[PDB]
Amino acid sequence: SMQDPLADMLTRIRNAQMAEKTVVSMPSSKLKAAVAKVLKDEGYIADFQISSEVKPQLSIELKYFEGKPVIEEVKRISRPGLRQYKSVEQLPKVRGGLGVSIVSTNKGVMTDRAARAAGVGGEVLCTVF
Amino acid sequence: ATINQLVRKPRKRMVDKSDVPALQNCPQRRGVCTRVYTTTPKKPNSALRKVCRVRLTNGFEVSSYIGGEGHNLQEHSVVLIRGGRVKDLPGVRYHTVRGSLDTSGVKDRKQGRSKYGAKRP
RNA sequence: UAGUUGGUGGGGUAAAGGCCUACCAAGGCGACGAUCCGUAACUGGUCUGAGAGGAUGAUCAGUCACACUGGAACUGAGACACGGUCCAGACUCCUACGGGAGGCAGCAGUGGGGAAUAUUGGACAAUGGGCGAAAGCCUGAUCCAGCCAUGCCGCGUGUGUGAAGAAGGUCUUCGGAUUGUAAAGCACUUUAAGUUGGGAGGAAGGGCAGUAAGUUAAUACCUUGCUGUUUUGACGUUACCAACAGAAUAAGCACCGGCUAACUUCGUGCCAGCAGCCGCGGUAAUACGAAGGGUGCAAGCGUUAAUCGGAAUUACUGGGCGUAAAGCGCGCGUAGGUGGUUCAGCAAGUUGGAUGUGAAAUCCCCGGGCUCAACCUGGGAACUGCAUCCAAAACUACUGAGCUAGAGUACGGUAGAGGGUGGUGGAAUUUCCUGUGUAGCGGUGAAAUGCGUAGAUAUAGGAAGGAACACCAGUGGCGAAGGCGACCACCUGGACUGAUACUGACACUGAGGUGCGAAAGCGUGGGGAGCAAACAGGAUUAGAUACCCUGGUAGUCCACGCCGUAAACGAUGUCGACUAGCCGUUGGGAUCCUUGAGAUCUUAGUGGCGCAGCUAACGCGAUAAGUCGACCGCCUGGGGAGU
RNA sequence: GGGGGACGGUUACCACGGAGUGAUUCAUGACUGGGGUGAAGUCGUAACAAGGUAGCCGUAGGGGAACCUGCGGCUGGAUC
Repeated sequence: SMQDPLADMLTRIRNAQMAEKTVVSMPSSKLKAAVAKVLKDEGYIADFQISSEVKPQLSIELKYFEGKPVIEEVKRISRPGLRQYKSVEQLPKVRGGLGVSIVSTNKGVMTDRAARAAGVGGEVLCTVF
Repeated sequence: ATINQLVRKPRKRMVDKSDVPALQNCPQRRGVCTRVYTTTPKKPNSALRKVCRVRLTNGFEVSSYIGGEGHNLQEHSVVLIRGGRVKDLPGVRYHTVRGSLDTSGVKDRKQGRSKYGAKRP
């Protein structure tokens, strides 16, 4: 009985970049398949595939610019039981604008740089460096 | 502790109390004296400290301390006590202002005269 | 909690209502904390803080509540009325003894309390109120003075030159060093304070006269423009300006061992004394008392009292629980918290916007006035809020439909000290009976108490009775935990493993509440082999209640009921998901050449090492203390005290 | 004269005061139970090394006092 799916996608990513894996495969959803699209366009993974029929999977390939990986830390903000909501003024900035922060707004899941341009607040998900 | 416990029982900040329990929220206090002992300090010192016991206008019967180098304090004479915790003696929690009402300060003193109440030559 | 909670009928009040009454009905509130106890006027704001917050409600402003104590109404637009009325009480005073009088929580003032808080001022000129509008009259609210280093801000207490580096002081290796250009000496300067002269602004009006407009039937009156003339200031010796005197009129306070800026001599010798903590003082003290010197601040400096910081030391932002304090003894489960996956709807959360509001002051920003500043003041932002509308639809909620990965059922199949109720064994111990046999047995560092010819120990035969269950037996099993080992029947719970169909999220955790709880102990009844607290004797011993020795009762055993704690231990809450390896072992399927002392792989347990990683360290390391989620319990210095 | 009004009378409501029985809170009390401290003193030597009988936790019984013994549990147990 797992209570939160999206803090389990991020846990497998953080663990596989210490076993120095390349491909990671977890079950999918219509939210996890949209978060990995955002991490690809910002650029942290190689690609992703939704390839099955009745238990649809998510196969993510990871990057290594060095022996050190490209993602160095990631934490879940709106843990189920806290539900962090932010307007555009109080919306956070990670590392002076060098990390990414993923905010579920009225116009779809987009990063903090995009919704602040459109002026739409919403709900934070994570703070990836 | 999780958030859903602190909603049910919030964090209650613990409180202190005054190290000077008598003279309730006031800087000085007068009292008449009863006895002038001369007690001995604790172990690592060796001396003979001079201690008077005062009955205030609150009705409390607390011991006090007398500084300086020589006191004219015969019994049934009013004083004016103030706080101050002497580490050496046990049970002593109050000093005594010199030169205020009856204690009349010290004599032949030329360093720090506003303490102990001495004039200017 | 019984006008208590509703209903009905009637009253009552400016006005809805148990506001009140008569019957009807038996409701209402409460663990989201009612009721009761203890304290306290709330708010805009002030004080700290980077912020989140934390304390606190002096002066200024809004609201409430009282006017010696307890009642009560009248009058009236509006009081259940601070200088009104009636009553009762307490307390002062008057009296011809019959009776009366009074209420500073208005401004001053006295007494008292206390560490502690001001003059029995000046006026109506200003702004305002009340009455009359006809001027005027009242005003201890206002506007002004007096007192108090009670606070913030500003200015003085002279400036330059001057080394014989003077006396004088202190220290010294006796050479000097230092106080020090500091003085003295010389040349200038005069703000403030003192003295003299001058001198605004706060003044708008009112009176009187004249004139022009509109009122009218009558520019008679009156109202209004305007003109002319006359009169007004408590402050007040006003701010401000000019002149005169002359360097004259004017500096303390704490500290100097470390935190902590700044040091050496002289007294004193565990004395006196010092202290915010560390701690100094027993004869050389950079800590006590002095003297020079020096550092901090200044018209102030120090101590005490009291809040917030530092304190991530109640941790929302921002901590912890293997051994430092801290995981309930273990389950099941109500309220509550959280929710796998596809569509569709909806718009309660959420985001964006608009309007109404959030008193003025205060804080902040840009300006403007007082010679500057404090102070005064114009414009903006802000006041994080709450409410009403409009739109968006990702996520959560709600609603409608599905899907099978969680979870559960049906079917084969194994393994087990998992329970309960009876039954039956064999070895050994003891008591008893009987034969043979005859001097010690037993015990201990060594002995003694004890047991023995009244025939013991030994030895053989027999009987009775009680409890425990060698070997197998193992880091081995099972159980939620405590616990569970003879064999068989009898009922009876759950786990594993395989195949296959079905239900289609039916799940997780759990304050309160419900259960099962080693051993010792307690109650009534059984039963009495050994063992054995209490106890008795011997020995050891300065002494020995103790260890050691010989005895020995409750108890241990069974049935029924109780108690509820343990180092109740993995000193580690339950549940779910990912993360290098290697060697063992229980049970179960696989695949596999087949003879295997087979092989490899996969789940469910149970052990030994180990890389990343974490950790104060020790050490854990797919059975985490690693990386992350959901809910619960608990910790806040040591004693006092789990009292 | 009626009407109406006043004053008296009387009932309702109500303050003071008086009665009984309770709670709760301070103030104090002959004698008693512990605790903390101190520096002198007497009795012992329980614990820390296998502390000289391995310690501790629960429970019962006993004893000048630390403590001793019984039953069960524990390693936070050292020698091999």
